[PDB]
Amino acid sequence: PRAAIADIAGHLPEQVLTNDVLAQLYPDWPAEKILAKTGIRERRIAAPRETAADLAYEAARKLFAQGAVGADQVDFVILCTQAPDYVLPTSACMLQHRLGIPTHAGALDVNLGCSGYVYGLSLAKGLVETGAARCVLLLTADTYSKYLHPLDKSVRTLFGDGASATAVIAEHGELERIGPFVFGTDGRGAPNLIVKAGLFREPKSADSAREHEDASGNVRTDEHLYMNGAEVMAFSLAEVPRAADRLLALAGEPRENIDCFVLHQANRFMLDALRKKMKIPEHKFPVLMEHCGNTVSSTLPLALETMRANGTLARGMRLMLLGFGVGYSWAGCLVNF
Amino acid sequence: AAHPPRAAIADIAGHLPEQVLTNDVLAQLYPDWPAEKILAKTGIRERRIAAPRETAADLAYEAARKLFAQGAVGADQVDFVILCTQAPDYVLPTSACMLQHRLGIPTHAGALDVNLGCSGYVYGLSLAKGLVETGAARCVLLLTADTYSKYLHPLDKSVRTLFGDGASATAVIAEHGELERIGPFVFGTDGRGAPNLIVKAGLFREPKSADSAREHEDASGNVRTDEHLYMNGAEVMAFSLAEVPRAADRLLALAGEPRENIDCFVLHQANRFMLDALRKKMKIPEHKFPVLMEHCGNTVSSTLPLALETMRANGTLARGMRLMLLGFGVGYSWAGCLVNF
Repeated sequence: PRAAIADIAGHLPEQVLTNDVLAQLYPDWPAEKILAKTGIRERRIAAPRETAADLAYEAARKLFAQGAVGADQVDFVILCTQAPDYVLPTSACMLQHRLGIPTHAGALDVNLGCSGYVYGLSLAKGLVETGAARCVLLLTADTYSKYLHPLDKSVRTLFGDGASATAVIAEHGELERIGPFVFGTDGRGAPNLIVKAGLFREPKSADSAREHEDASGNVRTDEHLYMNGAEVMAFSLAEVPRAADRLLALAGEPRENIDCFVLHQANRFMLDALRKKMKIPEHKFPVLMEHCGNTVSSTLPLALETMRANGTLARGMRLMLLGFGVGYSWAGCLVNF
Repeated sequence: AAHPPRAAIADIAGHLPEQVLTNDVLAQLYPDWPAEKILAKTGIRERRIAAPRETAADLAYEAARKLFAQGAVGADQVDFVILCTQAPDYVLPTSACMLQHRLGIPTHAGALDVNLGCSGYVYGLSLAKGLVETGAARCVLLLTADTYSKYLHPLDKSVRTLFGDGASATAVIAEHGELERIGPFVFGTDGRGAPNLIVKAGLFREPKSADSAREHEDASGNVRTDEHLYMNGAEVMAFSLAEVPRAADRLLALAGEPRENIDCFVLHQANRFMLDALRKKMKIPEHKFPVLMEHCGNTVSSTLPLALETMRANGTLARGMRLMLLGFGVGYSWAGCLVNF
């Protein structure tokens, strides 16, 4: 049995964070400058008590209307998120019931960020190709908005909330539909993208709530996300092209045979810099986050969904998916869609 | 000619923290619960407790160190890390990413955390088998670690007599042979069980509030707040008696495996009362049904690997033995698999 991506559905929340609203709040960053630097026109923001699991539920509901998978067919749920409902129970467990998925389905949460979709795909494929599941519902959902400091311009210009639902199912055929994979993990990158306080390394205290303004005027606490953009970019340029070359070597595949290199949609500056260093033509390199921003684990499936809708992704197309970010963590895989 | 890669358990190592919470100390804290009564009801004499700033990942780190010291695998061979925990270091980044680095594991290793509880090990095994047998990894380091102690209310007798902290490291490697060494699996999830085993407040569904810090006393005189673990023992027990025997039956049927061919039924080591009820309902003989948590208590995802480690230490687990592993708990979530050790 060969694992294949059967179908994808995305969901973005209602509230829009526009560049014009960010410009009102940050004088030094007008709409044209934010767009110039990031390529992001707007991000969607989850309602105040709307969680990542809620966005994933909506994504799954949308998926289940499309004609490839429904609740009754799901026999494993993987929720990739970095904003779960509880420390316990597992958010995927409640999504199982909420979606009407059968009680004989597996369910678990995975904590990864912008690498999470590719990793999720490797788990789903492992489950399908070992006969542990015939239909893995891979969910990604994030609400980074809930831990961005209001005066942290660097992250509020980038991050949007969102979710996706992908069905990975047992198919039969001669071609590998998902894989092979290359993985990466480098925990030295931890301090460059981190919410330091609020779980078990550092519980919340008087100190963790203490605000602190950086060189660029960005205010933060240990309870909010800290992103070292310069470090993350350095990491990305160092590791992603490397992983792409290694993945091609692993697969015995010339780079000309790849129809599309779909990268985690970090922002237009990062993607341009990666595209240039990777020598990939723009027509093989979608940049599709203008209206949703960086949705963390959902960037890839949202991109793929858009590509299907706009006619640029069709069955039999040879893709490279590349996810990279917080951890540090990164992963790539080939897909024969 | 050549045999496909088979995921097998190369080795297991456990780590428990230093501090011991004994029945005698519990009997001082809860005057109406003498040591002998705690023992009769739970079959647990001691639990280990993580130091105040020691996290589950820290415990996992030491389990992994001990595993490499046992010599079946080394850090340099690890190409994937799965940490199963419900007390991670941060909301982000992933605690597995930091363990990768701390353990000196190569950066081409995959790493991720899984949130599950007492079902976690069997689920973990399914993921590790998936990675190994699809060729995505040759040596998956499956870590379990929990520090439930950190969210037990001091006056919640029900949970404090049960739970211990701990971790384990399992090396799941590619063997090559005729026998499926890990699998098949049966899975279960039932989110209706959510309210019966839960830490309500502190993450994104219910942020901490004035009310979540308010203590309340329940029907049994146990005190907690919504920021602490709530466990409805009655419901969890009823769930366990309903699903675990069904899961076991379902698994054997799926595997075409007669019940008699299982050498050992290794169940999540919830406590003696639960395990006794399950053994009797499942009609399994005592010698095929280890109860091995007297000195560590219920260590959540680590119950199974710690039990397996103990069986190896005392010579009741050997290569070639046919096991059923059953994990079941918070979620609700449960899972079973067969193992040819």
